[PDB]
Amino acid sequence: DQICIGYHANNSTEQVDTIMEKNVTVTHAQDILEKTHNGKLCDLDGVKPLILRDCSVAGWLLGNPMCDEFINVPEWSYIVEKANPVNDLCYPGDFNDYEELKHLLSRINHFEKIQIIPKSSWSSHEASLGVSSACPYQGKSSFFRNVVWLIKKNSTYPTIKRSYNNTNQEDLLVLWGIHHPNDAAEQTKLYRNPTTYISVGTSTLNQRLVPRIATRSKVNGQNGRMEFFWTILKPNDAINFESNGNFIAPEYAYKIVKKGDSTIMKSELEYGNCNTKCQTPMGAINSSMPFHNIHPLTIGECPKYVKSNRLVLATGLRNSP
Amino acid sequence: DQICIGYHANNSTEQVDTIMEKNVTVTHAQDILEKTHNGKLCDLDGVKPLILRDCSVAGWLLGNPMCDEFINVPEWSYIVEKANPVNDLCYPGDFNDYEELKHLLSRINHFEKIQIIPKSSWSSHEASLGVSSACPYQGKSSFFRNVVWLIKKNSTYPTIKRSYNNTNQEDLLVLWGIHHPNDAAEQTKLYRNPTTYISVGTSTLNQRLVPRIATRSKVNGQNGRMEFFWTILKPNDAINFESNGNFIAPEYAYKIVKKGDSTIMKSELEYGNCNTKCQTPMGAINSSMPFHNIHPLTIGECPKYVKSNRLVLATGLRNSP
Amino acid sequence: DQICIGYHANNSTEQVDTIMEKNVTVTHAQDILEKTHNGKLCDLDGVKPLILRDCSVAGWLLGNPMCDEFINVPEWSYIVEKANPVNDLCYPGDFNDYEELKHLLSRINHFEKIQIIPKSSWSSHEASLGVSSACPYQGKSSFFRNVVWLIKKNSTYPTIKRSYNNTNQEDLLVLWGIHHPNDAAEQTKLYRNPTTYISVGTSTLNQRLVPRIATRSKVNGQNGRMEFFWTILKPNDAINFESNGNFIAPEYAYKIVKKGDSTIMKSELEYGNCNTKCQTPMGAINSSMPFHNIHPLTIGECPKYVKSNRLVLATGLRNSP
Amino acid sequence: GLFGAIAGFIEGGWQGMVDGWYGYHHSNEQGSGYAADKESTQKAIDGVTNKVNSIIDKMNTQFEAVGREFNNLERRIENLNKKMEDGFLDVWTYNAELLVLMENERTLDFHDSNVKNLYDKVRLQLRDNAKELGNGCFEFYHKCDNECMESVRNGTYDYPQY
Amino acid sequence: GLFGAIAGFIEGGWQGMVDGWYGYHHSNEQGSGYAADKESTQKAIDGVTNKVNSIIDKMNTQFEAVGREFNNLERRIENLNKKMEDGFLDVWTYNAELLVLMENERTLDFHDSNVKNLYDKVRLQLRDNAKELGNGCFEFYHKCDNECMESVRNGTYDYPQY
Amino acid sequence: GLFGAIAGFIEGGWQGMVDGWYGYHHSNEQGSGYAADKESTQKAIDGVTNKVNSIIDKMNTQFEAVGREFNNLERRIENLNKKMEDGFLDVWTYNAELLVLMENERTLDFHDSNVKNLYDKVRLQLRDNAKELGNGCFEFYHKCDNECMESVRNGTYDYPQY
Ligand SMILES: *[C@@H]1O[C@H](CO)[C@@H](O[C@@H]2O[C@H](CO)[C@@H](O[C@H]3O[C@H](CO[C@H]4O[C@H](CO)[C@@H](O)[C@H](O)[C@@H]4O)[C@@H](O)[C@H](O[C@@H]4O[C@H](CO)[C@@H](O)[C@H](O)[C@@H]4O)[C@@H]3O)[C@H](O)[C@H]2NC(C)=O)[C@H](O)[C@H]1NC(C)=O
Ligand SMILES: *[C@@H]1O[C@H](CO)[C@@H](O[C@@H]2O[C@H](CO)[C@@H](O[C@H]3O[C@H](CO[C@H]4O[C@H](CO)[C@@H](O)[C@H](O)[C@@H]4O)[C@@H](O)[C@H](O[C@@H]4O[C@H](CO)[C@@H](O)[C@H](O)[C@@H]4O)[C@@H]3O)[C@H](O)[C@H]2NC(C)=O)[C@H](O)[C@H]1NC(C)=O
Ligand SMILES: *[C@@H]1O[C@H](CO)[C@@H](O[C@@H]2O[C@H](CO)[C@@H](O[C@H]3O[C@H](CO[C@H]4O[C@H](CO)[C@@H](O)[C@H](O)[C@@H]4O)[C@@H](O)[C@H](O[C@@H]4O[C@H](CO)[C@@H](O)[C@H](O)[C@@H]4O)[C@@H]3O)[C@H](O)[C@H]2NC(C)=O)[C@H](O)[C@H]1NC(C)=O
Ligand SMILES: *[C@H]1O[C@H](CO)[C@@H](O[C@@H]2O[C@H](CO)[C@@H](O[C@@H]3O[C@H](CO)[C@@H](O)[C@H](O)[C@@H]3O)[C@H](O)[C@H]2NC(C)=O)[C@H](O)[C@H]1NC(C)=O
Ligand SMILES: *[C@H]1O[C@H](CO)[C@@H](O[C@@H]2O[C@H](CO)[C@@H](O[C@@H]3O[C@H](CO)[C@@H](O)[C@H](O)[C@@H]3O)[C@H](O)[C@H]2NC(C)=O)[C@H](O)[C@H]1NC(C)=O
Ligand SMILES: *[C@H]1O[C@H](CO)[C@@H](O[C@@H]2O[C@H](CO)[C@@H](O[C@@H]3O[C@H](CO)[C@@H](O)[C@H](O)[C@@H]3O)[C@H](O)[C@H]2NC(C)=O)[C@H](O)[C@H]1NC(C)=O
Ligand SMILES: CC(=O)N[C@H]1[C@H]([C@H](O)[C@H](O)CO)O[C@@](O[C@@H]2[C@@H](O)[C@H](O)O[C@H](CO)[C@@H]2O)(C(=O)O)C[C@@H]1O
Ligand SMILES: CC(=O)N[C@H]1[C@H]([C@H](O)[C@H](O)CO)O[C@@](O[C@@H]2[C@@H](O)[C@H](O)O[C@H](CO)[C@@H]2O)(C(=O)O)C[C@@H]1O
Ligand SMILES: CC(=O)N[C@H]1[C@H]([C@H](O)[C@H](O)CO)O[C@@](O[C@@H]2[C@@H](O)[C@H](O)O[C@H](CO)[C@@H]2O)(C(=O)O)C[C@@H]1O
Ligand SMILES: *[C@@H]1O[C@H](CO)[C@@H](O[C@@H]2O[C@H](CO)[C@@H](O)[C@H](O)[C@H]2NC(C)=O)[C@H](O)[C@H]1NC(C)=O
Ligand SMILES: *[C@@H]1O[C@H](CO)[C@@H](O[C@@H]2O[C@H](CO)[C@@H](O)[C@H](O)[C@H]2NC(C)=O)[C@H](O)[C@H]1NC(C)=O
Ligand SMILES: *[C@@H]1O[C@H](CO)[C@@H](O[C@@H]2O[C@H](CO)[C@@H](O)[C@H](O)[C@H]2NC(C)=O)[C@H](O)[C@H]1NC(C)=O
Ligand SMILES: *[C@@H]1O[C@H](CO)[C@@H](O)[C@H](O)[C@H]1NC(C)=O
Ligand SMILES: *[C@@H]1O[C@H](CO)[C@@H](O)[C@H](O)[C@H]1NC(C)=O
Ligand SMILES: *[C@@H]1O[C@H](CO)[C@@H](O)[C@H](O)[C@H]1NC(C)=O
Ligand SMILES: *[C@@H]1O[C@H](CO)[C@@H](O)[C@H](O)[C@H]1NC(C)=O
Ligand SMILES: *[C@@H]1O[C@H](CO)[C@@H](O)[C@H](O)[C@H]1NC(C)=O
Ligand SMILES: *[C@@H]1O[C@H](CO)[C@@H](O)[C@H](O)[C@H]1NC(C)=O
Repeated sequence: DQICIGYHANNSTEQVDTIMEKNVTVTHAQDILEKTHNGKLCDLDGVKPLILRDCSVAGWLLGNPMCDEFINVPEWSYIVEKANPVNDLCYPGDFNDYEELKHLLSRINHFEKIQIIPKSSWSSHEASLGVSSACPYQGKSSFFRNVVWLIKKNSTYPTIKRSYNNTNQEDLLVLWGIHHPNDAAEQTKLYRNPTTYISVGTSTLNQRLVPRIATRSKVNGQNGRMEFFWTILKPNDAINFESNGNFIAPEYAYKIVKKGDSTIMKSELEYGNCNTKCQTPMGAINSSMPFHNIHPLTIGECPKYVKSNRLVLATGLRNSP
Repeated sequence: DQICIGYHANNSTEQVDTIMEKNVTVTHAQDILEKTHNGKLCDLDGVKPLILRDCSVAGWLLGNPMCDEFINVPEWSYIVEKANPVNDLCYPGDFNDYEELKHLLSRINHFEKIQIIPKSSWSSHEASLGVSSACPYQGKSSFFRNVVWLIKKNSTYPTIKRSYNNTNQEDLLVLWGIHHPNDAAEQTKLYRNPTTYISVGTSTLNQRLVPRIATRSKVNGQNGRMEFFWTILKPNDAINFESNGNFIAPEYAYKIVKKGDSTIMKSELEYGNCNTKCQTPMGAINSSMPFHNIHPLTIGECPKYVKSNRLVLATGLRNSP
Repeated sequence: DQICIGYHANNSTEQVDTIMEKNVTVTHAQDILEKTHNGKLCDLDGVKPLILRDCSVAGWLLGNPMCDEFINVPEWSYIVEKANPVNDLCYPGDFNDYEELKHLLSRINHFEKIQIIPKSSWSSHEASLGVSSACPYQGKSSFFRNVVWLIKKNSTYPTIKRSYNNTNQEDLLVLWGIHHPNDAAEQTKLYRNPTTYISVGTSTLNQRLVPRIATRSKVNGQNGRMEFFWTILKPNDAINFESNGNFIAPEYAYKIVKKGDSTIMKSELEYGNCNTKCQTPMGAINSSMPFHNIHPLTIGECPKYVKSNRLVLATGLRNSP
Repeated sequence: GLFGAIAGFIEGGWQGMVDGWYGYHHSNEQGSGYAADKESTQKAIDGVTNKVNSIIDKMNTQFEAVGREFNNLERRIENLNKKMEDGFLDVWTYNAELLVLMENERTLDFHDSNVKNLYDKVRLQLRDNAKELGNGCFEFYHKCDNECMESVRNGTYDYPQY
Repeated sequence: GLFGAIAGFIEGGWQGMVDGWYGYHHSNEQGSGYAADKESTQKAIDGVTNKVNSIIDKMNTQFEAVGREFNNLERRIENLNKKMEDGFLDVWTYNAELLVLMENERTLDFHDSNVKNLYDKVRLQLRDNAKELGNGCFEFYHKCDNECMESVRNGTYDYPQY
Repeated sequence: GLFGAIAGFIEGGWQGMVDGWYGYHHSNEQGSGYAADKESTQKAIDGVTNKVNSIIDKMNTQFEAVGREFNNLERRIENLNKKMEDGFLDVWTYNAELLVLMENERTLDFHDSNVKNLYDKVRLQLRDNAKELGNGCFEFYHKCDNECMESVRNGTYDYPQY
């Protein structure tokens, strides 16, 4: 008669690594790394993202006529922009402090567009001939829908002095711009005045822009350039515009109604028609694992990202052959 | 008869955590995390800090008349500035490269103010009417005490050409500024000359400032703006000022006599009347522990900061019930 | 009769540290930290570095006449520049976005210099009197060899309108500059035109420079200043220069033929005449150890840098006295 | 393993013990079979469960990357940003992989320890009333029926009785 | 614990042994009492003291935050700065907490090991001149007076004499 | 050490055993000498070799500094860059030194464990056919010639034969 002490074995083939030995077969183990995703862009917690498609943040905000889809976008969870969107600035130029603006959007979930300077209000200047073939719409020459490219009326561009006061409760994003003409002749041909300026002032801001003449290469068939600027006009503050030519004036401006967590995601993917609680640029995640290896940039309640191919913890013991 | 092997127990209730078990009672333990502070701002190693109180680094350096307390400050250990000091730039405007200057002060423990361009020396210009109601002192209109707001004399602002040479052994911090008038009429009303400039040159520096007219909102009851600039004038170098209007001229400038470790601390607290060897924005620290969890930004010989609520090491053994 | 169980001992004096005990003598151990270097700058993998010696990246690229050694440098592995090279900008001034350019060079192994605007081509302006005693060559006044300091011819500086088109397959680095004169008289004395400008345009670029008059301290015996600018002209794009004075024009420009891994190393050392697979600013490394403590900035296939004085692993067991 | 039991003097585990990690096998005239030791098994389940949750929760607070964009003349800070984001990922990847390696080794040893301790517990009861065979088994000098076997598993094996 | 002694086959510690961490309890016709084993106690004090100082000194060089300010259009680098400062704090917090967890477990096991080793040291002296009771005690076959007891604590217990 | 063998009940190592880390020493009427145990020695070589390679390869991906320059009014970001580069160096220095400390302690204990396990393997064969001297040696009750000794090293020592 005898009694023996012993331990469990089973048909398990699961393996774990240790410092001294690799591929040790154990009776039980626990994977802790999420390796799969669904491969789609999805609603985050019910709230659908802003999918800019072929448009960029600039084309959207300035109102590129190819981006009418996004003329009044509802509240978003995150934003998806391609690496090289084709519909950026249709009329060539620059967007001043573009990155600092984009960064500001990671704190924003919803804009509401409102009119601050009506297009009809320009009685001393021509407001309806400010278009170009570089920004086409339905076969015809058009322009960024949110700003007004003003030119002379009856061969006269008298000084503009307009002032908007933010009576709204919410911070206001205002956009304007300046046009750089090609040569000394085009300046007179559009604005008449040979030397021009644009002065912009708020409580903080103190700006004075001057157009710069230079021989440029054609971009989208245009030698002229547009340089766009921006500010956040606080509540109860007023913006002041004075200019005598080359002024791209505000028509519409966006109210910042909702702030909070958001992000601009870089992805070529399109809407998955789908829901998730954790999203990556490559697809969504649904798992209870503490780690994943899909992609570092995520949004939502996610596991922690690591560059591992494999993380498996032993729970049971060394299994017998 | 028998002999037994055994181990110590005592009345200890101290507990430690391990990977497999929490709240294990042990016979002896050692706390290594400092959790307390005295809640005061204190002298660091005998040397008292500069407590700016309601003033800011700008109000101090430019010499805001509300900041006479700090007109000749002795050597400091660290500096304490509030989050939103009320006495900043009394006359509205900007301070150019303000942050880069503040950063320069973390390397500085003592300034000595000296006069480089005496106020009486302005014989062709009016130097004693450069004041504003935005910078009051004892009921009357005053101005930043270290710079001279020059205006025309007998309806004439002739070109200024003044030059200071740093014959001191020590690097010199020089401050000056430009005034932006409200409109074309105020320019003539103060300086007469319609188009003005300020040119500043050293061995390195090559500057030319032009005033910018724009319609501004009132800030502290003033529409005009002041934009302040600075440089470090090296030993044996000379600064050169040429201008024909809008010039805010240096009166006093600070010698950098002592360099070394320092910091600008953000705190609403006031002087504790007290001494310590390690200071935080929330209070001082006196302990021999290797760690603390008070606040990350410290100055002096401190323990290392961690976000832990608890770090306790077992020294003794598992205690018996 | 007996049998005994036991373990190895030997004459080893090698020691390892543990958490509970230091300087434990073991029978065998393995050092894993490389502590030595050869103290020389060497060819990396056959490919010799660019050793600028007393010249700087600016003196080299602009073509300071003291830097003729580097007039047509072959492909390099890395670049070595001193902390304070004496032959920088011989004529005093600035190099605009100098650091961003240097950073661009860490991606570059080889330039090929080509002529874009021949010196003889300036028939309306004097191109052979643009020299200064601050940039001497063989006892005579000279100038940066890659740019042309243009002055008036027969008391006339008519407007310049020149345009280069990059027909090369490779991105082109173009350098130009502007001259700031001393006073109103020197402007006329060199260029005649009192108010001048330089306008530069590409597909992206839209620049307009104006010279700035100011009273400067002498640097290398000159009060005037030169401010140098740059751009990368893409394939099939064209650069456009228009100016009426103060123009420092391109003569030569560098083609970017080879891209890849490189670095600007800071070192006072000179060429070791030597080869290695891993280089530091203090010397080269040849070892199979996983770690070293020579210097953090390395180039090539190197061990990992740590600040340790000693890393030794036990392999054998506790050795007996 | 460190404790010499698992794959040591006990050469292999038992496919036939399904109700626990450690236990006993008996054989006598009435028959034979396996019986799990519940106390040591449950201690093991608690240790390992706490360990896993400890590992999960320590990696709870950990670096998170954010999207940040830079223009063509902000190449230096763009690169700084990249090296920073990457640096932290490598640090946390290292922490995670090493922790798993180290704690896996400890988990296997823990099981070995529990088996040895159970073996010693029985050895110290039986003392010289049984032959220590050297393979995990004890052969009795007296007949040991199922009641007798149960008392060995109890902790109750009345040594002076035999 | 891993070594099976503390809260194992030795069920509990002794309130009555105040002069050491490990030791002996004897009882015979002359009386009874506790006596600390100084050698193993002192080895334990040295190991643990070195450990604490090792832990302190390894965390000696560690990240330090500095105040840096940024204006309203330097939001990106301000945020970079914040993520960097925070990232390192989380790394060092993790390092500190994990080290304490891991080394605490090792410290408790170390004590268990020292107790088992002391028990085996005595077992290997007494050999078959005493009954191994199974609870940390050895009952002698011969009368063992205080001189006899002292020799067991000595390392001197003359086995062939009894 | 934790396992009580090395510098424990086996007081010292053997200058005279050159062909292995662990083994046997025998003496009888025919003579005496040392013989390495190849199996436990080779297990030890494999464990330690894997460990070293594991340590090397885990520190394979690790932070690398790059040269970046800043002008006189970029002092803040220059400093940020410096604190970032330095911060990571300190983190990796800490990781490396701690790993070596921790694994060195484990390596020494591993050797102690292998020696104890070898000693127990022999003890469990000999059982009551030899006296356990208490110092690593077993004195036989019967004459044990070289063939007999070899069978103890074999695992073959036929207990019922003696
Ligand atoms: C853009 O437009 C907006 C709105 O159209 C402008 O905001 C308004 O600015 C004016 C000043 O230009 C203010 O007028 C009066 O404000 C205070 C109100 O004081 C208290 O009473 C109200 C009523 O309950 C309360 O809501 C306030 O919170 C406050 O407690 C008047 O007292 C003030 O008149 C004063 O009288 C005092 C004693 O009689 C004197 O000492 C003072 O010197 C002063 O004369 C004045 O008439 C509006 O209040 C203000 N609107 C709001 C909602 O705040 C905004 O200024 C404009 N921006 C720009 C840049 O122009
Ligand atoms: C701001 O003001 C300060 C002080 O008022 C100016 O510094 C001074 O600048 C002048 C030049 O403008 C220098 O004048 C003389 O300097 C050297 C001195 O040479 C040696 O001898 C002295 C005496 O012991 C010693 O301390 C020096 O360290 C040095 O070793 C004279 O030699 C020089 O004259 C030269 O003679 C040579 C041979 O005879 C010639 O080859 C040279 O070409 C030259 O003519 C000259 O007269 C002052 O030395 C200098 N002060 C100090 C303390 O250094 C400063 O220039 C000014 N800044 C600006 C921007 O204007
Ligand atoms: C700097 O100089 C360079 C070279 O000197 C300039 O590049 C050249 O720019 C001109 C336009 O100004 C182009 O001219 C023709 O280009 C296309 C070629 O089209 C295809 O065929 C060629 C031949 O195999 C092929 O290699 C191309 O890849 C392409 O597939 C012509 O078709 C075009 O004419 C068109 O005809 C169409 C139908 O007949 C019309 O619809 C179009 O509207 C258009 O009239 C034109 O004649 C050169 O091709 C181009 N060189 C190269 C190598 O690409 C460069 O523009 C200049 N820069 C600046 C800023 O000025
Ligand atoms: C562990 O196991 C031992 C041995 O199996 C247990 O002892 C046995 O316990 C059983 C059940 O309680 C006893 O049965 C009783 O018998 C009496 C009269 O003989 C009867 O009046 C009761 O109704 C009951 O049937 C049995 O006597 C006893 N046998 C022996 C050999 O001791 C023990 O109780 C267990 N202990 C623990 C801590 O689990
Ligand atoms: C550890 O303890 C043992 C037993 O207690 C020690 O042996 C005893 O040592 C004492 C003190 O040295 C001896 O006393 C001596 O007796 C002789 C004559 O009997 C006398 O001439 C001396 O003046 C002294 O009083 C005693 O003989 C001895 N007893 C026995 C039973 O051995 C031993 O010395 C200790 N060893 C160590 C390493 O601590
Ligand atoms: C380990 O060692 C034991 C004892 O040394 C080995 O047993 C011995 O093995 C030898 C060599 O195989 C045997 O020798 C043979 O003898 C027979 C007749 O006596 C002869 O016909 C063969 O040609 C050979 O010479 C020997 O009998 C035997 N001795 C004893 C006492 O058992 C054993 O084989 C070894 N086992 C292992 C697993 O290494
Ligand atoms: C508001 C206005 O002047 N619109 C014009 C526009 C601008 O004058 C010009 O873009 C300012 O730089 O120019 C348009 O015509 C272009 C010509 O100016 C150019 O010489 O050639 C172009 C063809 O590639 C084009 O025809 C334009 O943008 O289409 C006409 C527009 O009404
Ligand atoms: C040196 C000088 O001119 N000082 C004036 C000052 C300036 O002219 C003005 O601030 C430049 O922008 O203006 C003072 O008067 C102010 C008026 O100019 C303004 O229209 O209304 C103000 C009331 O909110 C104020 O009266 C000033 O700053 O107080 C008078 C000062 O002597
Ligand atoms: C192209 C040209 O004008 N070259 C001149 C040069 C420049 O006029 C000047 O550097 C522009 O700022 O000046 C040279 O002469 C210098 C004098 O202008 C100066 O007053 O004193 C200098 C002595 O320290 C020097 O003589 C020059 O750079 O050498 C003459 C050169 O041909
Ligand atoms: C441990 O097992 C893994 C998984 O099977 C092995 O990884 C494979 O290695 C083979 C070569 O032996 C390669 O061809 C495969 O690409 C690997 N497969 C996978 C799924 O990764 C690994 O080699 C083993 N490691 C050791 C040390 O034995
Ligand atoms: C270990 O003990 C700590 C300290 O007592 C426990 O922390 C408390 O937990 C209770 C709930 O059990 C909470 O209501 C208290 O807020 C906690 N008190 C403190 C001072 O932190 C902890 O729960 C215990 N942990 C485990 C795993 O048993
Ligand atoms: C372990 O040994 C090292 C190396 O010998 C010791 O380091 C020396 O310490 C002495 C003082 O004891 C100093 O004077 C030397 O500068 C050190 N030499 C070297 C080469 O580093 C160390 O002190 C010993 N540590 C302990 C804890 O005993
Ligand atoms: C392993 O055994 C389990 C019994 O629990 C059974 O369900 C499963 O099918 C088996 N798998 C294999 C591959 O044998
Ligand atoms: C997530 O995956 C789980 C499987 O773990 C599954 O039950 C479920 O379908 C998924 N949940 C959601 C909300 O998509
Ligand atoms: C614990 O015991 C110590 C004796 O060393 C005594 O000083 C202390 O008062 C006791 N504390 C409690 C709470 O019993
Ligand atoms: C610091 O605290 C200690 C207690 O640990 C105390 O003795 C002393 O009062 C304090 N020292 C100083 C200098 O404040
Ligand atoms: C140590 O012993 C080895 C034998 O392997 C010998 O080669 C060496 O010379 C010895 N060194 C010393 C210092 O005794
Ligand atoms: C590198 O050092 C090794 C010694 O480890 C030596 O054999 C050799 O000379 C060196 N190799 C080269 C390529 O310099």
